Amino acid sequence: FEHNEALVPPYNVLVDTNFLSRTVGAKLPLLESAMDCLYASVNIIITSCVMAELEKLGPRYRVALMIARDERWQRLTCDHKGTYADDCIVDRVQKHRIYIVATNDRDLKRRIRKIPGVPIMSVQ
Amino acid sequence: SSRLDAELKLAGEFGLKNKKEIYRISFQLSKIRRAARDLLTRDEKDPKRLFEGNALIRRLVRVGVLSEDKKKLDYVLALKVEDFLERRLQTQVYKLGLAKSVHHARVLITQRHIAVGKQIVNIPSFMVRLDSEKHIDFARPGRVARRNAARKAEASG
Amino acid sequence: SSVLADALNAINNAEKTGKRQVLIRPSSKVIIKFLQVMQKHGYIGEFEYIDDHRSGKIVVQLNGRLNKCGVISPRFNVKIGDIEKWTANLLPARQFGYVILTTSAGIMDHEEARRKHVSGKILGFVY
RNA sequence: GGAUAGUGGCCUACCAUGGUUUCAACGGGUAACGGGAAUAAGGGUUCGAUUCCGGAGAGGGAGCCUGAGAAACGGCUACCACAUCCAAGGAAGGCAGCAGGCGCGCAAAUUACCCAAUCCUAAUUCAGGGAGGUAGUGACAAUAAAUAACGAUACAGGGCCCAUUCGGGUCUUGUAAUUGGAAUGAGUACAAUGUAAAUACCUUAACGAGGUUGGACUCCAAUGCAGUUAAAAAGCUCGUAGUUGA
RNA sequence: ACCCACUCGGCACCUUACGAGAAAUCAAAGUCUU
Repeated sequence: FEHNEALVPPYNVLVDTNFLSRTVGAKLPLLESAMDCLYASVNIIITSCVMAELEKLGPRYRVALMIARDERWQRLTCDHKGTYADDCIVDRVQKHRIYIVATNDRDLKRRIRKIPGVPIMSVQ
Repeated sequence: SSRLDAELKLAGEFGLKNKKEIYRISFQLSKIRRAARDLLTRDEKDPKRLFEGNALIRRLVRVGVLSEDKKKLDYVLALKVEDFLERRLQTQVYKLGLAKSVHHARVLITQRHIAVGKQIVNIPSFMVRLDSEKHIDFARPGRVARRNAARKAEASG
Repeated sequence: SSVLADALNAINNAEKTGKRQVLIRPSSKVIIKFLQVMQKHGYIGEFEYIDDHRSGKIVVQLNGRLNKCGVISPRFNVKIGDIEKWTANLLPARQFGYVILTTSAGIMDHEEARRKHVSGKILGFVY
């Protein structure tokens, strides 16, 4: 598609809040799942906005938070945690179309496909 | 699309090495099981982790594998694909002078010429290991490789 | 009409309101026993002090997270391909989990009878 | 006792009443023909090879046949039946050991080559071996996955790309120009692992020996559930079966 | 006896600082990643 590649191990993957919930309440090993599909070392991360949003969810749905605050995902310190998870990831990946995005938000995925060179992952 | 820009990537590797197909598919799947079975470390040091260890680790390889480390060979999943590619004559036989430039290479690999220290090796996608012997052999004689030995300084990687 | 979720669904049914726990069923070697494995792993406070008809043994102070709900469950299998699988009931692999199984020997916990390779019935699951 | 060649209720008798059996016996019901190797810390793997094993059919029936040795299929007969040749008169004939056409009709390669082995039978040899083998056919299942490019020069328009709207990017690109090796393919002895013959078809060896789409010549991408509603609560209560049930 | 408060019985209702569901409504259909 005319997109010049320069991705190198370990892949940087932003995991969104929905994916985190999902993998938690269905017992899906998110870390190993990504290393499996990317077939290489992966650094799994979550923006501060995504994990904050989880924090609210965490008030009545305990379990996502702990996994989401795990070193496996390493925090990506965005400048705008206040912005919906969706917009957060979008504004972070818009300058760094480098990072792979794992999201359950088919709306966020659609608007990321626009940007050349953004691997997209999700759970069926 | 990612499908699209992928179908770009592949064509990139399509002479990032030299192929013409989906041997990129070959090497790919390889990388899978390599990782895969491997990544299924998991686990401990089960005397199994042991044999499998220095085992898959004895992937090395020459022209093949990594360099000196691991353990964690998923690095390969990064490489391998993007590394296992070279190694073999398909690659590491242009990067040795003889071959004027990939193309001007596979052709001799085939066309009788180009031989791995005794016996040709038409299988224009062998694999290299302890290479210093990858001469022409030839047995009036293999011309394209016998005089154009500008490889007389092919100190490359 | 079922002393299990009966009272675990009062602790459950409580900490969600938030408080200092309350009364429950009647006692049950089992009630008391889960209302043990709980405490012993944490979660709950101190099983309590009642004694009546069968109303005996305990109330039981709350304390701590314990969020949310003790798990009641209403079938019963176990072991190997099992236990691990019904460990999907769990609120996530990476620790957290606890599945208060029933183990041929001992009313035990997802690991507490993962112990000496045990199995059997599936009594419940905590936090 | 008699058969049985010779064991046996197997029968001649002769009588014993026996005994089988819920551990289900009598018994029933499952078209049932019917089922060997070894490694192996763990793993690695795998086998014998579409049943190692192993009873009952070779029109019907009968009786009979050989014999060391048949319930003799592929011996008879005779009988039946079919079922046939005919100078009238008589005088045939049962290849699930093959192939073949019908059919069946679901479903699959010439009525190849040799007994080259290695096995067969077999009489004092080297009989004969429908064994076996060899083929072909044959994605059959197929695989393989390797098949025009490497390079000489000029000539140069300026480029060509962007999302581009204008900006930007920067810059080879055409020769329907002039070089490359005695590139290589295909034929020729070439004996042949070699169907002692396939043994020239292999493997050689060589001898010789390169020509999808879209876009007007053009043009471009692969050779366990919401549950009121919105689809599913008998009036009302009673309750059995059932469901569960310190 | 009347009333008064106050209790505890349980009366039914009514109500939502709670839980719902797919929403109007619900102290249930609140109700165990939905």
